[PDB]
Amino acid sequence: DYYLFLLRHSSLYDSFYYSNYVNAKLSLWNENGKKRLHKMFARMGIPLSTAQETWLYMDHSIKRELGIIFDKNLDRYGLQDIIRDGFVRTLGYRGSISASEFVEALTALLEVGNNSAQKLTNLRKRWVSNFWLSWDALDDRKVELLNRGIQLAQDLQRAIFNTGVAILEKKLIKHLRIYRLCVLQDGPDLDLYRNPLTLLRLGNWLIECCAESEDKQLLPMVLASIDENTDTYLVAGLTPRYPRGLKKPILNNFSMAFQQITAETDAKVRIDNFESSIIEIRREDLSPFLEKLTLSGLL
Amino acid sequence: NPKSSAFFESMVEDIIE
Amino acid sequence: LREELTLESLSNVKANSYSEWITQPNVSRTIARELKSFLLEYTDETGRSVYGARIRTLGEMNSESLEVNYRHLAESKAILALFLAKCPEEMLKIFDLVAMEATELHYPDYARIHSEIHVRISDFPTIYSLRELRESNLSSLVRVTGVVTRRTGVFPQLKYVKTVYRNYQRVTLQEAPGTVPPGRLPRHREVILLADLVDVSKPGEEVEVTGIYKNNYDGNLNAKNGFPVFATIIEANSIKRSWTEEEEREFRKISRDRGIIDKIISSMAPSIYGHRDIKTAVACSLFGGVPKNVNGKHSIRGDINVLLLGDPGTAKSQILKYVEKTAHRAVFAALVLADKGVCLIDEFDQDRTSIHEAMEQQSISISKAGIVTTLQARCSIIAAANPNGGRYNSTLPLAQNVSLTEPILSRFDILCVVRDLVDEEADERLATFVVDSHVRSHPELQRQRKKEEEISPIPQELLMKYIHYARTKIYPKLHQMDMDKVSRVYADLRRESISTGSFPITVRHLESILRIAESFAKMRLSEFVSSYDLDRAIKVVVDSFVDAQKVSVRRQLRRSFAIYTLGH
Ligand SMILES: Nc1ncnc2c1ncn2[C@@H]1O[C@H](COP(=O)(O)OP(=O)(O)NP(=O)(O)O)[C@@H](O)[C@H]1O
Ligand SMILES: [Mg+2]
Repeated sequence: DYYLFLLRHSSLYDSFYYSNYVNAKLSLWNENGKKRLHKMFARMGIPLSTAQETWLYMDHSIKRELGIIFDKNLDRYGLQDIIRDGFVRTLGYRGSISASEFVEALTALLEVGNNSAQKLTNLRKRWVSNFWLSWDALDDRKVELLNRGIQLAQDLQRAIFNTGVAILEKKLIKHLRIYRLCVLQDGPDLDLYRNPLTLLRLGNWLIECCAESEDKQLLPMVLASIDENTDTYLVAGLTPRYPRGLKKPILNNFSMAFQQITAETDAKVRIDNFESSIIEIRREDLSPFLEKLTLSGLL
Repeated sequence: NPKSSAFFESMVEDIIE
Repeated sequence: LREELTLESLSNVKANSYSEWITQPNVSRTIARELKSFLLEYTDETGRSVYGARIRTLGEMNSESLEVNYRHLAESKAILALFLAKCPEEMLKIFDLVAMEATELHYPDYARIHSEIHVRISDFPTIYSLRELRESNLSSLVRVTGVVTRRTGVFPQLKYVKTVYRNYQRVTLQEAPGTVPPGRLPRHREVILLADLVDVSKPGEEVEVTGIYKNNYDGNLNAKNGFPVFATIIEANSIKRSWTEEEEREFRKISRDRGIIDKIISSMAPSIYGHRDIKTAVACSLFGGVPKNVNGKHSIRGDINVLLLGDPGTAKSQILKYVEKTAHRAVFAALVLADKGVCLIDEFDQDRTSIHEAMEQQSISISKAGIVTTLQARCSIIAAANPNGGRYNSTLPLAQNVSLTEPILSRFDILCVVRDLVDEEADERLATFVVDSHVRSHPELQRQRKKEEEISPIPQELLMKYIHYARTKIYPKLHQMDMDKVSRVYADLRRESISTGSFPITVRHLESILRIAESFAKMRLSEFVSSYDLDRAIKVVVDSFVDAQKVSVRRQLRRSFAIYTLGH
């Protein structure tokens, strides 16, 4: 199994192109990165028009030779970490799936399955129905629902990538001394980041990019997104992490920080989430809260 | 061969960059 | 067999002919070794081996044709260039088999991507028209230029005589009209295009071709002429016909300056004096608006259509010629060829009927003998006309002066009338400008620079690049604050129109106002429409609407509309 985004569905080319690790290793947000991928497939001996075919229908010979082709070629691109072992399950004649693909389907169903207090209530109630839309997909009798989950997973990753490139190309990351700050004031559709899970996926994209872009300055990161209906920013506090191939674990400190500023502050804020690393605050109060936060020694 | 080194350098820059 | 020749040993052709010397095994092996040694070793002055950099990009695009410049091959190992010019059909076989070795040195197992690579020659240093070809040119490499008159469909062709195929297509090439001598008809030739070169060119393009000149027996020619006369053909080897950050920064620099709209209009049609409103309308049509659609019952075009009523000799045909050279794609008189471009009409029942359908739709549909098919128009129309005989009559409304149906005047965004008015000072200004331009054009670098900068306030190369950039990049939108005022002005104009008994203003005019405001925003690279854009659009449309009316109605309109046509 390969750390490639949904290999056995969509295509081999899409598997590399949307992989969260490959983007950090080859810088796919710009053309000098994309050309590296074209160059790789040309050297590997795979015709680029077949790499884009649906992986079920891709030719049998390439399918069985792929396991050796990677051993000869990933080293030249510094990309050897793609290779690993994992668990695969199959039932009758309906074809294989790995656990890594299964959890992405589940997560996708969680995210996208189908004055202020009432709207909050309605939103929170909608998110609970997706629990059962996920629950019922754990049954082998209901593979039909699992396929829908996979179709949603692909669109979610597409929309995430199309926001990440905008953040990096417009250089919206602000490099403060103690931590890195990023705030989304507008977007193609900013509603997708109103759910915690989706926000976390975007954060996970940016963290791999920041982890590989320079050897220096492993820093905490803060990410926020506005909502036009509440006029509140949804805020998340994110750790750094060490690269895949490299020894105590680090600890998320935002909890105490957020808690202390909340206990002190004039600001209109909310803390009710199980994960304390996630908070909400009104439009005008974001800047004084972040000012008091950066003035604090708790970071 | 030294004269053809520029060719192989252009090939090796794919490894480097 | 084992021993090889030196390059100096090839200086003497030892057999009775070139082809019978190239085809010998020791000579051929020597040529192969030398070509490979050139391709692995040639450099820029900066080192930076170009062919190692081209083979690299061959795989990056999954391509099939390697391109070699003839001047490089003539700059060292000159004898190989001479042999290539004399015997291309042999030399290129050897060169192709060397190019595959060089590409596999970068990309092993590239044979699984494509089985065979073709070398394309460029910059061959001598040129013929279709006059100078003679029998001595047979089987020699030649370089030729002309216009592509006719093109066949693409077909597969059997490669070997287990089976394999390749693509095939034939093109007819004709002498360009500027090259043909006076009082003579143009000549023709026919070109064969193979695997990688099919659909490289379109009918009516002006094209440049390198290839082998070749001949064969034909029974019908011999039968009709009564002499042993062979037929000839050209087998093509290669065929020939964006911006940087610096350009973007320069565009943004000039757009940040005040009055850029006025400067763009001033740069429009430099050779023609006066007629600023016509230049304004033409600029607006060339930039255009944004198309929109609402699947709930409505759609709005981005194109802007303009009609100009011209007195005899008031510069109409010259500005159409100017637009034809300025614009990116266009048709002059066929609407398929005008797709996403500008269409030009300089004079004027089935033609009008076609235009009726074209103005109502944005796409054309037709059926014939039970067949059904569709085509796209998607274009801006600029038209001009002569007002129902020798002279326009200002005492009458527009309909009396034209041969058009009423919906035509409804659906044109902008209407304007141009007249040869009498004024001694204007006549003197025109005459001085005309003789000055006449002297400045006389056949008898610094002179050109002075001439250019006196001609226009913007260099027109930058203006054409700017228009293309703005059209491809900029997509403006309205601001919701001032639209209440626009609705009030619309209602006021309608009330005033009814009050004087005028033909009423309509939703088409309001749509045109918004579209013209978008175009004005696009002209300065602004993604927002602004109040001054709406003001200018309102002035243009209101003045155009006023010009269509009878004289008494015109006076009442301008007396009331003063707070729109002049004030705001
Ligand atoms: N600034 C100018 N103003 C008016 N006429 C000009 C100007 N400069 C040149 N001309 C000449 O005047 C004519 C411009 O009008 P134009 O419409 O091109 O002529 P025309 O086509 O023969 N008249 P028409 O057949 O009714 O369109 C041409 O003969 C030009 O050479
Ligand atoms: Mg004319």
